Amino acid sequence: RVSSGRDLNCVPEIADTLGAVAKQGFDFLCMPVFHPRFKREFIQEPAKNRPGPQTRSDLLLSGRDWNTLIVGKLSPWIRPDSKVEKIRRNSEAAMLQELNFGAYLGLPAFLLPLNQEDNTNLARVLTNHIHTGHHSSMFWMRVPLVAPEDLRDDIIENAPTTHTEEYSGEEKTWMWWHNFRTLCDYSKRIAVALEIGADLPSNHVIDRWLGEPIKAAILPTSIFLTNKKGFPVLSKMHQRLIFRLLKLEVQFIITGTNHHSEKEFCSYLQYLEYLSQNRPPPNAYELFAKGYEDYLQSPLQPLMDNLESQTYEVFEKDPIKYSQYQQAIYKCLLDRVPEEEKDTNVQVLMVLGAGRGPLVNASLRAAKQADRRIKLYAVEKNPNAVVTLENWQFEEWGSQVTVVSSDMREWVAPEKADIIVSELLGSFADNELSPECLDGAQHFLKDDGVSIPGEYTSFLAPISSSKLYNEVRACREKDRDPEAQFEMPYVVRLHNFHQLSAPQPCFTFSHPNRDPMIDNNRYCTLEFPVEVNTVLHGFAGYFETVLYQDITLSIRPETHSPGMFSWFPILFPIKQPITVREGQTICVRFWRCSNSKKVWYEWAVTAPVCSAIHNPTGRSYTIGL
Amino acid sequence: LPPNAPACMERQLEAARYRSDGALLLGASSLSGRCWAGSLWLFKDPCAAPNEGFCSAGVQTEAGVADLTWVGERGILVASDSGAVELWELDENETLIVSKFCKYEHDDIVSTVSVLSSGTQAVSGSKDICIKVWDLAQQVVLSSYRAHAAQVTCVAASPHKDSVFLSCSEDNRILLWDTRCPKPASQIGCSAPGYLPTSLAWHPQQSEVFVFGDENGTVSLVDTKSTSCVLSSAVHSQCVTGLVFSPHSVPFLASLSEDCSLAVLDSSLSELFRSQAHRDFVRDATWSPLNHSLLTTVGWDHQVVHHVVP
Ligand SMILES: Nc1nc2cc(O[C@H]3CC[C@@]4(O)[C@@H]3O[C@@H](n3ccc5c(N)ncnc53)[C@@H]4O)ccc2cc1Br
Ligand SMILES: [Cl-]
Ligand SMILES: [Cl-]
Ligand SMILES: [Cl-]
Repeated sequence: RVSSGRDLNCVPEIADTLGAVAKQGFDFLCMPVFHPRFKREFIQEPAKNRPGPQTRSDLLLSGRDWNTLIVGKLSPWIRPDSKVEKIRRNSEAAMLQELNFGAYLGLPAFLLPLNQEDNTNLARVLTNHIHTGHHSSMFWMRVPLVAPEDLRDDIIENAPTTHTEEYSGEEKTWMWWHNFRTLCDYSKRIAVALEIGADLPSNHVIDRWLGEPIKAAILPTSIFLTNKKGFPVLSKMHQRLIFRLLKLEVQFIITGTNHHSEKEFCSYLQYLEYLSQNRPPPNAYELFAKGYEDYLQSPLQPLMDNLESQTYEVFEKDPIKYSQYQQAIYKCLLDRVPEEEKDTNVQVLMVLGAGRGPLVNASLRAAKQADRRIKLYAVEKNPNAVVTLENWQFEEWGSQVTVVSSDMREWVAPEKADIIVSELLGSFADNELSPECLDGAQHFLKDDGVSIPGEYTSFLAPISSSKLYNEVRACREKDRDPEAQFEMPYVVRLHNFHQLSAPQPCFTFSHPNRDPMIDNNRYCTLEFPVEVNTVLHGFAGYFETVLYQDITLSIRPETHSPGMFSWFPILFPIKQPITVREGQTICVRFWRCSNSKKVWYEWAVTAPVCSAIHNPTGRSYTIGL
Repeated sequence: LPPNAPACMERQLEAARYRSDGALLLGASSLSGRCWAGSLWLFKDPCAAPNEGFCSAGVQTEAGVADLTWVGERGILVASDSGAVELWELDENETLIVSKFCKYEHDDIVSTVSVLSSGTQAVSGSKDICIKVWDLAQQVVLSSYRAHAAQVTCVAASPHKDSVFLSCSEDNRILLWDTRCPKPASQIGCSAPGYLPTSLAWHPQQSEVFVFGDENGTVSLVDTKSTSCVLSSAVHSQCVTGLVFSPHSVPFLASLSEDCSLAVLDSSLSELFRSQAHRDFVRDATWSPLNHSLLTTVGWDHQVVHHVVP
């Protein structure tokens, strides 16, 4: 369900106030830690020597209550970027004081405003507090979708509101945040508390917050419409944005007095729970990929490493994938052996990289359904998986299945195959080295033989995500290049991100490969039209495969195979983020390189600006042959 | 101490207002310690203030008091931290201070209140950036204005016009308001946008001139009809909290600051008097309606000072 908090700027008695917000159904409270009006002096006598206490006692709540129920708030008079020096200095000292009291109390989060363009000194003081003692505490930057100056009633006779379209000007508050978090060096402890107004901006402005670390959404009571019964409700547009924010699992903060006075503060909250419960439920893919949202994983290298038992088990937990393989073999047997030969022509089928046997059983189900005869060779290099295969062949399959414990590139086969079947594909199609493996095996395929899969193509799309860029950045390990995290791909359930252009094909492979001079190396130039103002953090990779004819598998979002969850997308990061303006083209270059020993990718952005070539010579990342 | 009156007065003195008869009104806030609330006090003997036991009336409010104003001779209009605009009425005997209305229309602390010339309407400014026009009789908001782009620091009703009021904000605007116009506010000020305006005072005799204090101790003389600034002086070393005119035919201007001093200035903004009596921020100033050379100040040091202005 919804995790929600009450924002208040008036707490006369902390215990009663907390109890009231708890009664109303709120999970936490956003409140001042010093009195909002209590302006303090640190330099000038006599105000400097003001007798204490400077605030309320910590004794007023249990440690558990301070740690879990209270989000502190910076005093509104603290203005570190004021044009009055005396104010700047007192606000610096007041800012540290309040931030330090919050740290002292063990508060889980602390709100600071971004209500003007220049927050340089606010950022310097925050950055300096983060580098004074190592703490886990979060800083929530209260930022509005629409700056108050662009929201003001057009009631000033001699200062009219601009009635002209200002594409970049309407995105100004995103820049307030961008600059603030750039100055603070992408601290993981600095997130957004996005404040939503009565009138929503143009969609492009809402889309600017895509891929940003949004921890909370601030809903003022004043934005709620009144329904016929008098209950607080929202516009279809506001409702649309709430559903985006529910997918991001943000915490909802209710600010403002009750304007639906005939009801209680729990009625604002009740509506959100209603919207939450009434949203579409999670499908097969949405339930599978639950704890994997934006979780970076190393891509598997099944050729170099023998995969564990529980890895083949989740591989096998994909009915759509294997239904498709069955249908592809079924279609091929029928095309290869006509009805009058259905008892004289036994098709020699080879499962190349058979694992625990799901393609061996799929080949058997295909032959029974096609009413055709088959001979099977189950080739597996992983001796541990071969233990499953040999116990399956003895207990069930029988002499029909010949288990081969060999590398497919080294196996001297007794006879040629009619069909070679394999599932050597990774999230980027060829990243697990399916081309090389099948190339060294196709010598034992008949001159008129079929490969299932017969073809595969990778796709790339530019993405924006300050969340994932910061995730990659945090992957620094000792005793290696301090920047190697950015020169390697990740398999990730890409969740908080923005796709900047439609995917475009990258590398394609065909099996069998009839080239007289077979070359698996590649070089591809992609030009991506970008129609938004954004920041490029990397490239999302996907793939499509033709198993047999019209029988396909796909992880490209536009053509995604329904209900299939084997592969999550790949992510190729870039060391430095790149500013991209509306109408600009993102140009990327990708290479597939190899040795006798290893295979790797190198990539570089050459427009709107250049990047360094990533992973040169496979220095940071290689795939073992 | 009278009945209903709190046993102790809150340390942070927010307002000092002399009634036409001479009875001093006091606004108080608890800005530190366990409980963050306020209180309203009446002192028929101004020399007995701030002493709790020697008061005519006293009451406790739910939250602190950011601003106060006498509504007539018995009413008290309160700007609360709660987001409420509160109207309290003095007793028939004037021995109790009873709540008439408590309306939560502002989304943040109510920082400034002003009674309009007729005494039937009032204007409030808030940290929520709005300015609301109140019908004191119907206990309702007639008009809500979001003209500003940052918190409303001050609102001052014109002396003798029920349609006109001034407002200032952290958005660097000083707005002249005429509810008679379809677009009621109009941006006024000096040739250059300097330091943020923090206090306003309409002139009691010239209804087309006002004074404004800024966040850097400057006091400025402004003709609305000439819309260009004539006189200005660096009176204080810190933000000008308040500006209050003496009842005199030729008025004296009392200036307040966070520098913890009081200054009394002539017509040409020249310094006449200066008091460093306070050891904390000076919050209000009221000239006695009785002795015209007697000026009362309240601060956060809990001192009710009575100055003799030469
Ligand atoms: N990304 C994914 N990759 C998958 C790969 C899979 O099958 C592969 C991986 C495990 C596996 O059992 C088998 O092929 C075998 N394999 C490799 C190379 C190789 C050689 N040259 N000769 C023989 N055997 C050889 C190797 O041991 C099966 C499912 C997958 C699911 C996903 Br999601
Ligand atoms: Cl900045
Ligand atoms: Cl990792
Ligand atoms: Cl997207």
